[PDB]
Amino acid sequence: DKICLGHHAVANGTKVNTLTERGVEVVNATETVEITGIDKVCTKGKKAVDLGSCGILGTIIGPPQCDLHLEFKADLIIERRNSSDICYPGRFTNEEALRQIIRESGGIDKESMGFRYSGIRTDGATSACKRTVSSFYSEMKWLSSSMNNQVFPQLNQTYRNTRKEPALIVWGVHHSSSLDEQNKLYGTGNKLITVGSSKYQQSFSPSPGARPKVNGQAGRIDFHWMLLDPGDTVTFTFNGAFIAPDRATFLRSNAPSGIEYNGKSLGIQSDAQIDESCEGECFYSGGTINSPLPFQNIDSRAVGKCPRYVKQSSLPLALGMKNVPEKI
Amino acid sequence: DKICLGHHAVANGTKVNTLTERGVEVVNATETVEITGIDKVCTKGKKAVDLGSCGILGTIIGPPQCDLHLEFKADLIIERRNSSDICYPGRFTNEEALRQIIRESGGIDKESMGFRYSGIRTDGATSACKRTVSSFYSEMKWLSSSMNNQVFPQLNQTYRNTRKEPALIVWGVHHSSSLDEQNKLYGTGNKLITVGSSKYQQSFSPSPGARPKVNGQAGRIDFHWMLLDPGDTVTFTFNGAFIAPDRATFLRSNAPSGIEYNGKSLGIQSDAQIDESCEGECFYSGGTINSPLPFQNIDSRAVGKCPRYVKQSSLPLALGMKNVPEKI
Amino acid sequence: DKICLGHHAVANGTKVNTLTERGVEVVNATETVEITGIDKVCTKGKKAVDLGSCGILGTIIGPPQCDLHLEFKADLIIERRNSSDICYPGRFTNEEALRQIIRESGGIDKESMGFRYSGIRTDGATSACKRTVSSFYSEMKWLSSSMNNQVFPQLNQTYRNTRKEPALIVWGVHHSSSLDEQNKLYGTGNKLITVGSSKYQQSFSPSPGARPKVNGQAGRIDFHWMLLDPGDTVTFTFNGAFIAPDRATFLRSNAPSGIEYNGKSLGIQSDAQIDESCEGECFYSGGTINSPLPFQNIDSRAVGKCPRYVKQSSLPLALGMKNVPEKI
Amino acid sequence: GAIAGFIENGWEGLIDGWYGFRHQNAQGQGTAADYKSTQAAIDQITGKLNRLIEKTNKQFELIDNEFTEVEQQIGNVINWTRDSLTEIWSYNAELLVAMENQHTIDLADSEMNKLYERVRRQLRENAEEDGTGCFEIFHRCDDQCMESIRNNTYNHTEYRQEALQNRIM
Amino acid sequence: GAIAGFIENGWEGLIDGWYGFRHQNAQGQGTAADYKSTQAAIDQITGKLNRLIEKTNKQFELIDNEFTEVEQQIGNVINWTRDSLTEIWSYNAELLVAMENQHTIDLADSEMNKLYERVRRQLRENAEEDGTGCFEIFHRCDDQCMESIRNNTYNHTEYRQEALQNRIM
Amino acid sequence: GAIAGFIENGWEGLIDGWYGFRHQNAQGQGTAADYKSTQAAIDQITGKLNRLIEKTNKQFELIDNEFTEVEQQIGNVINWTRDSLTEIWSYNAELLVAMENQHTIDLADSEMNKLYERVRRQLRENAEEDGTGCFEIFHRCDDQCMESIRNNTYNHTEYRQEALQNRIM
Ligand SMILES: *[C@@H]1O[C@H](CO)[C@@H](O[C@@H]2O[C@H](CO)[C@@H](O)[C@H](O)[C@H]2NC(C)=O)[C@H](O)[C@H]1NC(C)=O
Ligand SMILES: *[C@@H]1O[C@H](CO)[C@@H](O[C@@H]2O[C@H](CO)[C@@H](O)[C@H](O)[C@H]2NC(C)=O)[C@H](O)[C@H]1NC(C)=O
Ligand SMILES: *[C@@H]1O[C@H](CO)[C@@H](O[C@@H]2O[C@H](CO)[C@@H](O)[C@H](O)[C@H]2NC(C)=O)[C@H](O)[C@H]1NC(C)=O
Ligand SMILES: *[C@@H]1O[C@H](CO)[C@@H](O)[C@H](O)[C@H]1NC(C)=O
Ligand SMILES: *[C@@H]1O[C@H](CO)[C@@H](O)[C@H](O)[C@H]1NC(C)=O
Ligand SMILES: *[C@@H]1O[C@H](CO)[C@@H](O)[C@H](O)[C@H]1NC(C)=O
Repeated sequence: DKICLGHHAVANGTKVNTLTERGVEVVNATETVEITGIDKVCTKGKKAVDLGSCGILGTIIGPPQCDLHLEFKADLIIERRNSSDICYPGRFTNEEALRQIIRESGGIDKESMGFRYSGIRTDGATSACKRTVSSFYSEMKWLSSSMNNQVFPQLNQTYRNTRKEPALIVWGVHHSSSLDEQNKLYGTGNKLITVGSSKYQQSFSPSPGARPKVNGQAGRIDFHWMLLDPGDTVTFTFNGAFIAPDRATFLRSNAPSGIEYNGKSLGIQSDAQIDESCEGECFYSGGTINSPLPFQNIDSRAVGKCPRYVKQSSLPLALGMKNVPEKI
Repeated sequence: DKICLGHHAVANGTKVNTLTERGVEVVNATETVEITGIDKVCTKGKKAVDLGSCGILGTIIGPPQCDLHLEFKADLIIERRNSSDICYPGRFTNEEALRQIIRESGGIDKESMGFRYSGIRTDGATSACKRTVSSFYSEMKWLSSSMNNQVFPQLNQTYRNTRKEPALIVWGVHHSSSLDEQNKLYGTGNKLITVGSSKYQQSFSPSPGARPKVNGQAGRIDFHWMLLDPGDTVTFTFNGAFIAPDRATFLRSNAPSGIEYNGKSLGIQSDAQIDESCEGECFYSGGTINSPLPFQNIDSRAVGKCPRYVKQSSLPLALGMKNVPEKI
Repeated sequence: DKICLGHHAVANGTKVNTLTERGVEVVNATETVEITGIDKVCTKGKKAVDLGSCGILGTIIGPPQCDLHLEFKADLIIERRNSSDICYPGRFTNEEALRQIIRESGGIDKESMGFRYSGIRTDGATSACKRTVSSFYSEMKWLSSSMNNQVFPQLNQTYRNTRKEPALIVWGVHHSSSLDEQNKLYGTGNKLITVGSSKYQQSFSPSPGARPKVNGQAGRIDFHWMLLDPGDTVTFTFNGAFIAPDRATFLRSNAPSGIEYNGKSLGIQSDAQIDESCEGECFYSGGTINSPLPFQNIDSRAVGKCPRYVKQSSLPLALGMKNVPEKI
Repeated sequence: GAIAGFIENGWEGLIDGWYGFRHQNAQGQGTAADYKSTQAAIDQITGKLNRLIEKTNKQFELIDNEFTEVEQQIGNVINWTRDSLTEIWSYNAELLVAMENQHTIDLADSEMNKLYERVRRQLRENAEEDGTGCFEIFHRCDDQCMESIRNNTYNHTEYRQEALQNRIM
Repeated sequence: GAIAGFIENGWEGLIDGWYGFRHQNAQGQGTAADYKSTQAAIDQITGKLNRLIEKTNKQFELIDNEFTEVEQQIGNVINWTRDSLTEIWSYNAELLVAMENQHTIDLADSEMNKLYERVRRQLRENAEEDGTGCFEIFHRCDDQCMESIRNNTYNHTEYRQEALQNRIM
Repeated sequence: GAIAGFIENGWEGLIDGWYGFRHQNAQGQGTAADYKSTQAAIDQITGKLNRLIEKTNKQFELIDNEFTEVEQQIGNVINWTRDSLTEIWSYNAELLVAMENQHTIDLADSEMNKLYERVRRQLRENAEEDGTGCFEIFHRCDDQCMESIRNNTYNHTEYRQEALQNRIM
């Protein structure tokens, strides 16, 4: 005349490790490592821009590529692999540092620096920036002697940062294809460029020579940038070889909530298409990672709100009591 | 006719998290994260020096600022924010690396390198180092032609590290305000400076030009330093533009316990006042952190014997049994 | 009339710490930290090479030192302390980065780049590379005017990477002892060297001067290297001062299993002798670390399959029940 | 065809609960899952896998660039630091899971005994332990008595004297 | 106004100890805290918060400069490495505390049962468990008998036969 | 010269096993180690020190050079990162050991009670607990009876009535 106390069991339960022992059979278990990712960028409910052919730094100075994205507003920014930051061969000083600024910008607003010129060619064009007809960077002016081989004027410019947000200022130094071309373009004799800000000063000189032909140009243009505090003057002084900013770049996450303001973007690097139907907060080169699980084995370098990255392909988590199969 | 076994409980116990469950009520608890700091530097029982206006590197070469601290002895060294390492505009090569040496030095002892000169002005003075009347770095000599525009002598100096502790040696290269000023000061023609040690050799030449006016000087002086093993000669050879060490700097934590010896300092950066009444082993920009607790949420970058830094403002630690309120 | 249940105990058991309590006495315990190492390199069952006097980078370009090891095949590679990578004073560009390539190479195979010359001295020899009689780098040719002070020919070379493995290519720039010596060697006038690859291009010019006398030479040779993808041409163009590769270096772990192939080496730095009797997978400057234990206190910087490094000299691990000494 | 409890066995048969009662008496054999202790085990188990999130998730950005490589000297260190941190996080996740796992396995064993101890104490002197997790009852317990044992209303006085004669001679 | 023990309840009344005895007999009602088991729980609890120090404290120096910034390329890495290490130390502290916390809560439950088991075994056959953590005593136990149960001197033979008649009929 | 069990004491005498039986009866005194529970404790203990390997071992290479120093700016960071990681791994090893140690000490206590509980349940109503970990047997148990208790064959019915008269009057 009896009563028995029992617990459930199943015939074929999964094996889970514990600190004490390995591969203990149990009633139920769940995976904790996410190993497959959504190969799309999941942008639903987010404001996203695909630069595509556009290099990111190019958004600042305007090659023909970046024509769409000069004043873009974005929560999520996607760089792409074959993208070229430049139309006329050159490279940014502190380039990797400059992009990281832009990725988290929110996007960028542009306003004119107000520069005007008296006796110079400002309309400099190149085979490199074609755009219906040969052209230049959208956001800059190329300055030339206005008569070939005519010695270029010692000029000075001051621009002062009126706005509350620190401005982004970019300028160029041109290294001419030949010692001749510098002469033809900027006249002859010593060439000096100096840039002055309350925190910044430096002097640049062309070092003219042939360099391997990229985009059909032996010549190079090098871009140097600065951040200008409000109420600060950047002074531009140059006898030539100088590529001049026409517009200042302002971050959108420094705006005063005056409706330009679109705060705090995440810039990712992705090979995947876009998808406004699915949802994501974690991204990697493959696509989005969205998962109930708390770890991923997919990519070390994933960015956004992400599952922790772990070496292991599986750690299985117990969801039920230890399984003790029934006896005869 | 009965006996009961019980445990205590209280009406309103604190909630603590456990691995299993969250916010379990319990009888007693203590905070484990320290979140308020003493905004003073707590130097009781320690030997401390506040450089104040003195930049730290300046202790080595003696601007008027650093006049008090030329031979300082310290367990704890406090740098300050507006402090200037230099009176006449220049910068140290490997500057950040040089300071870290000094912070942990214990302080520094000075002895003369014994240099003497024959036909030169050694008394070079500047508007920049005022000090009753225009002056120079306390620990160096400024060498000039002794007659304006007179071509400067090819000279050689050897100094050898007699002492057991490795000596600290600092020297200067002067970049003159104008191409003229170099001429007026050091004569005309090629200028070369070479510094030779058994582990060290390098050659320096002035690159004279105008630079933005700081302290009223367009000219710059650049300091280069070396560590000299015992029994090693540093050889100084120069035709001009050379700022010469008068004194060698010896760390106090390399002393032989011959009562100069004051071993192993911690150099901090602080905005806080000093207080010889309170006690501290952990410091940060705000002040000292002294606490019974084992974690701090106050500052990542705190230095000294410190509580571990954690993201969290609170983790409360149980000090008593689980609270089980009494029933009707 | 009774039965008792018991457990064993011993008189003098070891003390072990637990999370709860410290120095609990227990029946048995084992050490978990390894603190003594085998001061030999334990190479049993492994294919090992001791470069000895040979610097590692020297294997690529062949000083007399590295004569044995030009085409070495190794699983484990041991660098040594006084080893010199060079016979004629110079240094590799990206040197530390270059070695790390070699350490993990597996060894290296050499094949001739096929270069031939028309009107030049290629047999340049130096006091620095003695080898029965004065000599040069085994793997390079030193190119000279063939008549003293005769202006050197503008020449071009292209070599293309036929093999599947990326080739290693090294070249030299010679900075002559004096402005005279450059003239005597390479003739007079402007000297330019340019190196071109599909991913690589750069231009080098000698900057001739005296430098401190090492190996009896004021002059220096600087080595620059590149990795060449299959099917890629490196183009060599120079009017002089150029040290030319004779042989290309191919890694063995990029071989096609065509029996050159000896895959994946670990390069260590060791002061210890070699021993083919003992076995090891972890190495450090002292010797091998081989141990049943899972932690070592011996050296932070140990490399290979290693026990984790920990601050602590001991953590003792319980191997038996808590010891409860017997009572009266 | 006798019946045993948890000590030696699990019940593949119990399929509407985690813990349960198996009984036999004059009427026959019955099995009922117990709700409260099932829910108690289940509540502690759910929120696992949400607990592991919220302990191990972070917000981070690109330090190195895949598309154009940053300088190799620094590039090497960032790879080294990233791999070393992954070793640490891997160690941690495998440990945190093995903890949460030790904990589920153990607290389940815990809920079983919580329940059996309740019942032992509930039957006082009217029952005895066979030691398979079962109770031998020395009175006549019948399907409305069984539900009492279960529904926690078994009054041991009503049957004590019956049980004591039945137990001693 | 009956009295129960720890199983279901805590005593807000017990205020000079952690664990205690509550009794009633012919004389009335008494409560005494128990010293030894209180001290045992307390000793294990104190030294907490000193244990967490001495496991988590380090000596360190300035790697970056607040007053003049070091180079940004490296500067970024030092910030990245420092934040990543803080993630690791944060994870660790929240876990170490949740351990020490699981441990205090548990060992307390442990000291209670250590004590109750002692007493059960001490009373042998003279008492029975109501199951609220209380013992029903089948002999006449009086305030000098109670102190015996407590002070660990209760001799069960002196009362056994009395208790057995009182227990069986 | 009476004999007690594990509750208060360890047996320095038991030297061919971890857990054991100590008995006395009409024939005299005997001690036998118990094999199965010994092996059970031992199996869980062995594989310790192999478990710590395979959780904490890595493959790595030289990032800095001892023989020729890499640049000091970066050199400082690599030393800082390496020391900081060592702090983390040190913390971890001292914790992992203190866990495995808490676990060996505890599971041993666990195997003892597993065994004693078995025996208590095995003797049913024929024995009573002195509370030193010993059982007082109210029948005549003799060296072939003792081996039954041990070898898990003790049939409590064969001696029940004897034990009950012996226990009540
Ligand atoms: C048993 O564990 C599984 C997971 O192995 C749980 O099932 C998941 O349940 C959620 C909620 O419906 C679903 O979103 C997932 O798709 C399920 N995963 C799988 C693979 O089944 C289930 O809830 C657990 N149940 C019990 C009783 O243990
Ligand atoms: C209860 O916990 C508290 C902390 O919450 C303990 O009190 C601290 O006691 C020390 C020693 O006197 C004092 O230095 C602190 O100022 C106290 N802190 C606070 C906020 O009270 C107390 O010791 C514990 N007592 C018990 C019985 O749990
Ligand atoms: C007790 O612990 C020790 C280690 O303290 C164990 O002994 C080691 O045993 C292995 C296997 O024979 C040997 O390789 C080691 O040399 C031994 N070390 C030492 C210092 O003894 C032993 O196995 C354990 N035995 C018990 C019963 O606990
Ligand atoms: C138990 O049963 C007895 C039988 O008389 C009864 O008097 C009593 O009220 C019952 N209930 C309880 C909880 O004692
Ligand atoms: C228990 O009580 C009995 C009563 O006769 C006595 O003989 C004995 O000495 C007491 N003490 C113990 C510990 O048995
Ligand atoms: C126990 O002993 C009784 C004595 O009659 C016997 O009938 C029975 O078969 C024994 N075995 C078991 C397991 O009950």
